[PDB]
Amino acid sequence: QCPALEVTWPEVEVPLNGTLSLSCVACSRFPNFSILYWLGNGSFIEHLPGRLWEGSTSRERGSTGTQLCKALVLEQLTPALHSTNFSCVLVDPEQVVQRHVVLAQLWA
Amino acid sequence: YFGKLESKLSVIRNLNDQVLFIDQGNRPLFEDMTDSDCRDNAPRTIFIISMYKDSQPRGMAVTISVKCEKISTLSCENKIISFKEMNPPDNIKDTKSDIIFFQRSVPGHDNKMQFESSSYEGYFLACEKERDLFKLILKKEDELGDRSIMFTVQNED
Ligand SMILES: *[C@@H]1O[C@H](CO)[C@@H](O)[C@H](O)[C@H]1NC(C)=O
Ligand SMILES: *[C@@H]1O[C@H](CO)[C@@H](O)[C@H](O)[C@H]1NC(C)=O
Ligand SMILES: *[C@@H]1O[C@H](CO)[C@@H](O)[C@H](O)[C@H]1NC(C)=O
Repeated sequence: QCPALEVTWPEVEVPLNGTLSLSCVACSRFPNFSILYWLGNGSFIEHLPGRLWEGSTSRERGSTGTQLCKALVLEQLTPALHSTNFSCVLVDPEQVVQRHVVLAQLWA
Repeated sequence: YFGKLESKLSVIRNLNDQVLFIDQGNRPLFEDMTDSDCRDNAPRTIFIISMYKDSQPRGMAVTISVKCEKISTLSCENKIISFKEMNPPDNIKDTKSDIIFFQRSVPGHDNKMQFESSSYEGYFLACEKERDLFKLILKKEDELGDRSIMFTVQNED
């Protein structure tokens, strides 16, 4: 339950220059001091070449802790993004948690 | 490198329930205060804790700032704790910074926090008495369960 972090991806392989989104869902016991953000090859998303972006971290206070959600949207699936080590990062004062996804591996 | 995200207005209290404040000489000190009247909760006691995302994730990286006539930010330059007249920046190109602390949960005290310097690994913000002052200093960790480096952060937003 909490803490927790899970990344989901499309089951069906996306063709070259296709579109897709990656879902990152976390839980943190810290309602205020917790963040969620994506990295690609260790870089902020807004620093990467290509057509991609992350949405806002939505936050919902449940009974197990606080759920954080953030989408990474890939507008055009190029070879470079297909081979990128995307990483969803949850951070709060107790721990750092990461989950990594490389599309080329997942579909291989 | 760091990028700034959201900020939380915060009253920071030491182990004796005294409140952090920025004094007339930019010294970080602590003072007694009651929880009943907010005219007591003066501008110099209302801190802005800004969270940063990190390219090398290692902890809850934060700056601690306060809004008076001008904005001031806590620094540990040269291992001394001071307030610099500057706004916390949107980006920091380094992996460490004299204004970036890692805010860490105290493992056996669920609602308490410690602040570790990113510049000086193993050094923490701490409260120490000198004369009639209760000072915020930087201390190398030397004692398990040291209560002098533990703080309560009360959200005020
Ligand atoms: C995919 O997009 C790239 C860049 O615009 C282009 O070089 C390539 O021809 C495109 N592929 C197809 C099948 O159109
Ligand atoms: C991510 O790293 C891989 C491996 O070096 C590379 O193939 C890919 O182009 C990188 N992605 C970007 C956006 O640079
Ligand atoms: C992706 O990046 C992380 C860096 O934290 C690393 O631990 C992981 O093994 C990487 N995966 C691949 C396939 O490179």
